[PDB]
Amino acid sequence: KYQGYDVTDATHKTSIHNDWKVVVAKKKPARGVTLTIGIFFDGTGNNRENTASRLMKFNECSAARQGVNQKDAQSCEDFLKEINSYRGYYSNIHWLNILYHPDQVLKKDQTSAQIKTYISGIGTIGMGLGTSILDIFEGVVTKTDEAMERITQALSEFMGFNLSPDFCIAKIQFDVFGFSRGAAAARHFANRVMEQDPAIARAIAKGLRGDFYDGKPSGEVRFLGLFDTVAAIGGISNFFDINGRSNPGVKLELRPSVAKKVFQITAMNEYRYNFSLNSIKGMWPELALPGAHSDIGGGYNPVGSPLQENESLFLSCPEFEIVSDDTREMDTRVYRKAEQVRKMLMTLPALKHILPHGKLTTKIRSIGVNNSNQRRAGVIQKQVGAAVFFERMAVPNDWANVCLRVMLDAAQEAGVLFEPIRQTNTELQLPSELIFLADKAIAQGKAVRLGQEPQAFTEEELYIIGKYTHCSANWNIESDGNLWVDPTTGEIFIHRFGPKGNKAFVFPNKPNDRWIRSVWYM
Amino acid sequence: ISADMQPQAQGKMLDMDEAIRQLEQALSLARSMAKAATAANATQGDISCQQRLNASLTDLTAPGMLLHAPDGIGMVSARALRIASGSESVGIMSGDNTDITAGQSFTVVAEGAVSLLSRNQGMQLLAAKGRVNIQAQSDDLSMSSQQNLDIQSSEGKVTVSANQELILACGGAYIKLSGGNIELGCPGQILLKSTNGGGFILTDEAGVPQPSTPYRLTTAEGDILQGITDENGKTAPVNTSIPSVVKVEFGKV
Amino acid sequence: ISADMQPQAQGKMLDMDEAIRQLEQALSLARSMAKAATAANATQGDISCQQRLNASLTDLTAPGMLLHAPDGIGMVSARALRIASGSESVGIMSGDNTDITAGQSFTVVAEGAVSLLSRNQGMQLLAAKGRVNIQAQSDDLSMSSQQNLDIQSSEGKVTVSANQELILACGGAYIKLSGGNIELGCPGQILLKSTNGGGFILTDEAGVPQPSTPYRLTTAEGDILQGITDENGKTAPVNTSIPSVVKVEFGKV
Amino acid sequence: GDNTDITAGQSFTVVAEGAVSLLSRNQGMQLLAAKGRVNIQAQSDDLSMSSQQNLDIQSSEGKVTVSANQELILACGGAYIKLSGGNIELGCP
Repeated sequence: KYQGYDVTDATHKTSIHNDWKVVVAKKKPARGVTLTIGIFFDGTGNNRENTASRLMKFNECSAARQGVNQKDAQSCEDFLKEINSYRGYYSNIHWLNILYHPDQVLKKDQTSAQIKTYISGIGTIGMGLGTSILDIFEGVVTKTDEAMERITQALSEFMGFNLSPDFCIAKIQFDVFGFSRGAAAARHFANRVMEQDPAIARAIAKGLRGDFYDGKPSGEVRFLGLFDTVAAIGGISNFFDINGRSNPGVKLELRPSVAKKVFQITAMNEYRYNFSLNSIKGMWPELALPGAHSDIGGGYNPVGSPLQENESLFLSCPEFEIVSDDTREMDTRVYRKAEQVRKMLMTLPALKHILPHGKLTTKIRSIGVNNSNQRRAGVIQKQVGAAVFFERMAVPNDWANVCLRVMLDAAQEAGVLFEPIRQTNTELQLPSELIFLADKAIAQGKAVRLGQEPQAFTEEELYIIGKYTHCSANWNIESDGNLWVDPTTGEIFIHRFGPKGNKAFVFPNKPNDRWIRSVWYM
Repeated sequence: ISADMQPQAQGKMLDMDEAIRQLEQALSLARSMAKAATAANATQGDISCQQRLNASLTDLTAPGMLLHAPDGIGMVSARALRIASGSESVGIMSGDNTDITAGQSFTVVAEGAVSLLSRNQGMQLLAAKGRVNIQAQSDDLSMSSQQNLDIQSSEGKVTVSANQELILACGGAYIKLSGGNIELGCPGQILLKSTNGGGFILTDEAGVPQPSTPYRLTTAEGDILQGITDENGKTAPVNTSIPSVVKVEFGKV
Repeated sequence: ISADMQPQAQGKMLDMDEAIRQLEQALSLARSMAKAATAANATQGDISCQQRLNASLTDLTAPGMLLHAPDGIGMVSARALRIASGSESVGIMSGDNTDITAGQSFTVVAEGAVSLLSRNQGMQLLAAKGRVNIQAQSDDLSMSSQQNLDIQSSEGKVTVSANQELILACGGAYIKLSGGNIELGCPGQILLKSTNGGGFILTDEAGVPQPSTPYRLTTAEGDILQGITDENGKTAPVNTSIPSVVKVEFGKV
Repeated sequence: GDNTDITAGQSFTVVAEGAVSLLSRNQGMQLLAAKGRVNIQAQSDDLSMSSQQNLDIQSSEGKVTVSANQELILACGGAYIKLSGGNIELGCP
């Protein structure tokens, strides 16, 4: 259906007569190559989260938005430092981008191709810190724009690999994969391809350098691989400096014609406040799978690394109180509250399988109170703080490979062509504990991709998984000197001229109320 | 009057170390800016009296008032406030901004000069509503720039009137309106505008002149000429200096 | 320090309900104006530190100083006065005007920007005597207006001089003084103007054409043209498009 | 009695709900930006810049662009240049 030209008259000189020489060409029929660009929108990868992203988490999770004043927040920091930034590991988008079969040079009759591009995660200053937090807020749409420029340069590289083509690109398809805000960016991009955005067509054309391709000018999406859509981690609604900026024009709704096949895994055991799920349940195939956020997406360090995941977590917000130095610390309101919430957590079905793999206690702290007035009354005072603590050393990150393989099976069902995981990929081979479970999870994935309801994991397998599942939600406090939070309204004020020496405290991994993750549907 | 803690009354009755630090830091900022105001040909502040105030307030060697609070001072009232120095200067110093927020109007009447010097981030003199009026009511007005200067009325007229002479000059060329004459002099030319090569032949060897064919010419220097052949297979006219350009094509059938 | 009555010591030592209203109201005003400054692209004031001050001074939760007087505060001295914030901002908030009256100069030196935003009644930057000098000493200057912009010297010269180009543009027409050339381009015409029908005759039937007679014509559209006939009784010329004029007269003898 | 000096380590800001008025009586007015852009706008109304004696607008190293929307008039002593419509008119006695 396409034809090129056997051209041999490919030069002519420049003159004052303005001549037009000739191009003699017998017409050659050209291959119609269906080209697929694999789009891989990562979450935060093997990187640290930048300040602007970590500050967004102050929104609704400030110590001040809770009843934690600047003294109690410092006591929480002290109490955690008495018991015991973070760089993550490679996500499944990294391993899917690695296993995505790239084709540099087409075969003489290869009718289908695949090239890939990798877009980084959204979070990877003073005067500019407000606008950088705004950049993180609009990161989804800006990441889709970066996907445009990335598609351009990926196409330019691919066709620079195939100089003097004999083939015509009979279609531009898209295989868009995402994780956690690249899942939001992936959904937004899939919409932008559904709306047939002109910037996608401009990107394809700039990569092809004016060449022809026969299809929808902005392409089409074949498979959308989502891992745990979290459109926003934090917000700007409480930042005085930037809350005026409206919500970004993010489009996450996936209408039946947005992609040929859509499949999303989700974290069953993700309960953080800031990580609220955008579900495609009911509408598209979505597989709730046991594990935390990055136990689905992958970004947890291996069980031997220096960045080994050792969990020293406050499972309750530390509460403090000043009492008499004679008072036994276990006879205080804070200790009773902590033991109450500990017994609630042992009863809690959310952590039913995670807790048996670590130590769940109530830590008690008691420091001396200098009260000179009460000293004269003979009253010496102590400040007793108590919270529920969870120790778990050496948490293995081998459940992300199960989710990686479920994604691979979903995508290969959609026709996406992946290089198999061979034993040279030692980061992706499963412990013998997990082989049967990975197979059952792949079967659950297919059962959902067949519209059925999957054979759920039984209590013994789920206990086995609890060893590989991370407890992502906690009340470990963090601080920053780039913000001041109003102690009454909880409004965040960015320090524009450098830190004023204070510390604003946040619970970034704070669990959602009652440990039920917020899910937004569509 | 100090909100500084001196526990157990251990120390002098007038220990004002943090108040003296604030006075010294305020004066050394005012002095850095006096050097900057001079370097910029702005009017200088009265450092003499602020330096004399540091002497008077430090240890209260003169009957002054020193009000110090480590965490901020608020001087509030529903009625009018007055900060007045009868014979010397009022100094307002800031580590951060100095913000004035008038619910009606910000008025300044200086018997000498009014000087506003910004050192790093420019100057914004905006009226969101109302007319902006800038007058040298009895003298010269000079408005200059180092880089580009833009005078613009986005929806109205620009009128530039002079009484004796109106000269526009740039690079020797000038337009002078004076006497009752217009004069357009220039070292070069005065230009009045009522205004403001070759391809390839892509043809089938049998004779079909290949309508609607993609192409793009690559000159023998590094230029691209995208386009689609037209009207029996023409390309775009190329007039690069004198290279030997190259030809490529594809298309649908 | 409070000039507020707490009759018979009935109340807390630190009852500052009216001081708090003054602090809340000032920060409320500062914050609404900070939104106005952002909408107007002015430099924003430091709301952050004035927001901590409200926190600190309200019930004196931090060691600050709150001076309140329901009927006004005067801080006067014959010598210098200093209001200085070492690390944060000075905020002068006002329900009515903020008036600065300097017997000598009024000078501002800001290490960052100087932004004067007026919201409703415009901006007057006047020098009754002395030269007005507006400089972007290292950058662009932009003087913009939405409505008419007027630059005038009432008794002297106006000189607009650029270094690399002087462009005057309006509606496609432009005058560019550049290189050493002058370029007058327009879509329309360049016009160099170096140079700056019908009525009645009221005559007596005997023949004397009735001089000095008042008349007034009414064209058949709604326009009126008074006048007096003259020395054989001429009328003023009429040039309405296609009318049927009407005539009336009176006069003296 | 002497100067009123404001010295800001950061910006100096004024937002007046009504007018901002600076009146020098004897020694002129310096509105200087040692660095940064000077932006003078009547964002919704007229801008009048007047002088009694000589008025000097200058860009020492860049361009000067005067730009109008409906009419640009330069006038002095009966002579005028009017950029209006799409026409340039130079009239002088």
